[PDB]
Amino acid sequence: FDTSLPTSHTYLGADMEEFHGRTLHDDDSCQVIPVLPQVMMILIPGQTLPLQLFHPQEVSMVRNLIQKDRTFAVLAYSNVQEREAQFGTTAEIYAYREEQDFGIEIVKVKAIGRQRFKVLELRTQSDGIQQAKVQILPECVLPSTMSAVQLESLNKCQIFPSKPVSREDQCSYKWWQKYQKRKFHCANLTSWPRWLYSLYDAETLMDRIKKQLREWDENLKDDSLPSNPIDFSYRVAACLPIDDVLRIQLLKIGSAIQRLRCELDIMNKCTSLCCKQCQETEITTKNEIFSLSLCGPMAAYVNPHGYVHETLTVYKACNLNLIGRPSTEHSWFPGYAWTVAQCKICASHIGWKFTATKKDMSPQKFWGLTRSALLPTIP
Amino acid sequence: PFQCNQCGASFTQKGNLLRHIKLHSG
Ligand SMILES: O=C1CC[C@H](N2C(=O)c3cccc(NCc4ccc(CN5CC(N6CCOCC6)C5)cc4F)c3C2=O)C(=O)N1
Ligand SMILES: [Zn+2]
Ligand SMILES: [Zn+2]
Repeated sequence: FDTSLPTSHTYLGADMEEFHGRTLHDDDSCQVIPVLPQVMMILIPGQTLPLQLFHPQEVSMVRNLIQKDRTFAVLAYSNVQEREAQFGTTAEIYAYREEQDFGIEIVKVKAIGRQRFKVLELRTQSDGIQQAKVQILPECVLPSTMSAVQLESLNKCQIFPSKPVSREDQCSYKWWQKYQKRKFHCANLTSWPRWLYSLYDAETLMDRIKKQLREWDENLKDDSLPSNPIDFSYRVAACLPIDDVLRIQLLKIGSAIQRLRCELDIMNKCTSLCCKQCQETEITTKNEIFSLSLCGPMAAYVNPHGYVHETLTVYKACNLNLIGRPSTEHSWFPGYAWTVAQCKICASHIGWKFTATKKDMSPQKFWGLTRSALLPTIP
Repeated sequence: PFQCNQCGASFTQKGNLLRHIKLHSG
């Protein structure tokens, strides 16, 4: 089906009281922001997080947070648990509603990462929620590499014409070569060639990543993937399956160009996926992962008991056993059901099988694999 | 009869559930 339904989380609720999001701090700051417990994942800025909180204390914290500035900390827990965190992301709330249900206090929340911080101290409060003294990392952008030695005479020959049509044979290599030769004409003053300066270019890395991502979807260049280097880098980082340590490493990166180069390197050096209790599995084909969502291959989704199963959508997978009828109670994708897919050796839960219901769609397949137990076994 | 959590499975005997819930931990 379309790609705009798996981004509003209609399984959670329909009548969400939304808010216009304007809440930003200014670089160097010492601000105390609340930390929601029982959440353990790395949140890239710009990524949506759906929360369904049941415990009375967390509900009260969210109720107080809505009235004040709607922001809370999502600490990027390292390999060590028990508050052993050093970095994290601030999440702004824009969706919120309560449902008495079988009378407890249920609150459903949707929030997106906004800024990046490093923690200084983690003062705990006797109420059950812990605050966090955090310093906010600035979003620094470096100037153009040619601007340092750009010739004064050669400044008008820098505004290139827009992209003609899109993704046509001989419409990329022919134009990109001319762009490289014209923009980096001052490279001959220095002792480095033009292609080396093209390696550290802003738009060039964007287009290489776009070319290597077009194997996943058909999104138009003029939209979808944002033109902003920062937004593009974060969006690309939030939609790739590798281990947490590399998410923390990518989050630590300060400049957009360094992050873009790191994303290209990892994207070239990743080949397979594997179970995280076993030796091998068949999902090894990383080429067959398709984005049936506007948010990319992956997004964050919440089950009926609050647990946030981040899910990777794949078209084929083996070494999994399917148990149960195709139930569709709390389906994340409205048209399909789920049938809980286990592992074939270690008997560990890995994703679901989204069987279909109608004719003119994918009658089967579309497996959604959870990130928790996928080990990117790149040889 | 039985239901599970975090994953959604179902088994027939209580002893089987005790095995399942431990596999989730490790
Ligand atoms: O695509 C998918 C697949 C993955 C996912 N997934 C699970 O991981 C799961 C676990 C258990 C049951 C189950 N099946 C649907 C279902 C839906 C609702 C309820 C009722 N609950 C009790 C009520 N709350 C009570 C207070 O606090 C507790 C909650 C809410 C049970 C139930 F079962 C699911 C379920 O579908 C999902 O959501 N989507
Ligand atoms: Zn396994
Ligand atoms: Zn289970």
